[PDB]
Amino acid sequence: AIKMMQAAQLHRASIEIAFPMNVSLSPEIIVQCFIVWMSIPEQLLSDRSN
Amino acid sequence: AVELEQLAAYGLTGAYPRTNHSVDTIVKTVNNISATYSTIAQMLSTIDLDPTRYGTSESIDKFKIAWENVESVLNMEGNDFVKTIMYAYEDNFPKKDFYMM
Amino acid sequence: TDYTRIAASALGPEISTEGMPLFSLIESLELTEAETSRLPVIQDSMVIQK
Amino acid sequence: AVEMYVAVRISRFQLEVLRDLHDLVRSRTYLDVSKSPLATTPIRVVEYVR
Amino acid sequence: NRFFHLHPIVTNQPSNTIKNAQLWNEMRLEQQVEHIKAGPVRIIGPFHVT
Amino acid sequence: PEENVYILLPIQAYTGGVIDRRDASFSNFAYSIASKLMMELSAATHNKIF
Repeated sequence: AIKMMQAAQLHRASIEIAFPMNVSLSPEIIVQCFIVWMSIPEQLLSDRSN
Repeated sequence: AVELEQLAAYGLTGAYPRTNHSVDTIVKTVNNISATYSTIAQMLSTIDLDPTRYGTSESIDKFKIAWENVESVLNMEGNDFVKTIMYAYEDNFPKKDFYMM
Repeated sequence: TDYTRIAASALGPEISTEGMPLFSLIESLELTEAETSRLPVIQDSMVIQK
Repeated sequence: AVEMYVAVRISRFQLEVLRDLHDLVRSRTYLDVSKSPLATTPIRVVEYVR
Repeated sequence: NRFFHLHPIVTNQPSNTIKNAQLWNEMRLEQQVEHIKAGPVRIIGPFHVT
Repeated sequence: PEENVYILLPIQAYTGGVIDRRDASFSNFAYSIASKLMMELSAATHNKIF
């Protein structure tokens, strides 16, 4: 909550997402990505994370 | 920086920041810390610490001692938000630019 | 990286005492009065260059 | 007298003589950690923010 | 002399003023006597006096 | 001393100052004395009116 509140103010402190290590396309990753896609505003994320 | 699972958990269960204070209280706190910073600077302006007398670290130590002395001389004991902020993150800056700041 | 400095405080710049202490030579060499007067000059001329 | 009829001797010798005390100083190099400190905790990837 | 029988008040024009009381302490005895012999010497630097 | 002269002597009052040779500054000494003097004056007149 604190990080998201900060990222909505500074115009340059957009959130950077750290993905799980050495596991690709695990079943939980897909659903978590979907939740992020349709629940987290796009302007609060970095271009790389998007 | 956040983890993917933490962000997904935050998004799934609708979560929002919550405050138990009023606007006047926040304004008063900000004004108090600003006034403390201004008074500290005004008091610190009188004494002298030139940069060509000690090393890059002895000068920092002398400045810390002077700040503590001034704080204990004029104002009653408090928290000194700016002082603690400076103290905590002093290892994230090189010594020269920290002294300049 | 570690050497035995003295100080740099309202006196001359940072001087160094790394070899033998300069005060041991007064007895190791049996110096006379006309020469021991130069030892403080030697001690004060040991600046550090970057 | 404490030696015998035949004498064992040495042909060459090397010793350093000095004329002034000012010549007795030398120089060595160091790192000056004030501006280039020694490193710790080598570079790592980010997977566990907390 | 109109007020005190003995007083430490003196009038000498200083020569060879020493800028710091630490210089006097670290100086060698012979250099100190040489400084004294040439005339009155003034030591600058605050002192606690009663 | 005489029939028509009267002498006032200065007896130390509100003293206190710190000597710091490695940092000569006829100013820090004065500031150190003045700060303690200000403490004394403020404490002597805390919610008092004489």
